[PDB]
Amino acid sequence: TKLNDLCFTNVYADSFVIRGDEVRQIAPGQTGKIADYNYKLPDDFTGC
Amino acid sequence: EFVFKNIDGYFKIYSKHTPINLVRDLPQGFSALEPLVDLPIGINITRFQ
Amino acid sequence: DIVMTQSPSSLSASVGDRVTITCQASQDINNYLNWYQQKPGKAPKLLIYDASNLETGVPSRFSGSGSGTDFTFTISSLQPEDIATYYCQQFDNLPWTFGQGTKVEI
Amino acid sequence: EVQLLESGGGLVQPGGSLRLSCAASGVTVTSNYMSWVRQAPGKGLEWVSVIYSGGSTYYADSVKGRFTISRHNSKNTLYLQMNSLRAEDTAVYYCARDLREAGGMDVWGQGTTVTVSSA
Amino acid sequence: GVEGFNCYFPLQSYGFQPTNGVGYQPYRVVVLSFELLPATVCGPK
Repeated sequence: TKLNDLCFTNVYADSFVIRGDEVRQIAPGQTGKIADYNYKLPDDFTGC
Repeated sequence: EFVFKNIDGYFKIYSKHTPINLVRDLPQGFSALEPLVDLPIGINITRFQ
Repeated sequence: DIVMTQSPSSLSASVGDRVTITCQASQDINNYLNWYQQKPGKAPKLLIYDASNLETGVPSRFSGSGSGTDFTFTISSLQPEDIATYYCQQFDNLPWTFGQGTKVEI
Repeated sequence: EVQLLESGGGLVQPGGSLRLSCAASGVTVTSNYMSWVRQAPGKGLEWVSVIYSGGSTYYADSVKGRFTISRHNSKNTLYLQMNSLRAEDTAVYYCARDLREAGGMDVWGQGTTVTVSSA
Repeated sequence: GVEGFNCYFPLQSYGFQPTNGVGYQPYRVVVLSFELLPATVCGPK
């Protein structure tokens, strides 16, 4: 909600292609395989 | 004219481009150095080549 | 989640009859189903992986096929060694739940 | 050279602590996939837990907080201490060197059963 | 350089085939991950 009026320092644009069912696997607590080898996602992932 | 310096974290370079009719070392007069680039680098730089 | 509702669980037939195993899945399995031979009381032994390639050692009397919703396992030469429980497994959608397997006993 | 031996198992009571362990040689548990799986009597196989490369722990639904996993490269061993057990936990457990998706559980050992009977 | 026991093919392929269902379609993802160091990004509104 506050994205429209919030200040950000710098961005990293990271682009890739995954499977359709792997999109819902991107969630804190959900299981998956991307988080370890293709893209590192911390549980405090500051991004969108 | 180039100014190489870091101010308030931001690496600021002020430059000035002009044609001249040079006669000696440096002329007697006045000319300012308007800003061109202010890159927010924010690191400590001590040496250059 | 992908769950398979395999109708047959324990079928009994005479010696020499064909063995046809069908394993239906809720969602589409993309060339990603396996067929094992587990034997009465013994540990499972994998025979067919990736739905199309044969492993060195598997007898020629076993065949597996399928790419999508439908998956088939075929045994033409019935032997007493084939009395076992054949399982269908989907290593496709996390979590990779195992199958129940149909038990053939002759 | 390479070998995965099993240790532990018994007749622990529900809610009673026990220690299962898989000792590996020839691989590295910390920086490679390895897994533990159960097989219930009269039922098919059931996935339990995995250890990945990079300090990422993933468990099943029923063993999310009941098992405790810890790995060591000194002897290449994986340990799971299980406390607050349930009666249904009686089943044959295996430690496996799962290698992603190229045919699941291609290599098998012996496997040890765990009975959680009150007797 | 040979396949067999303890020696499998190093690479694996994503299962994108025509028979795949709706949930197995390729989704392309672009992620803007924000880090702090020099803050040249603000909000339009």
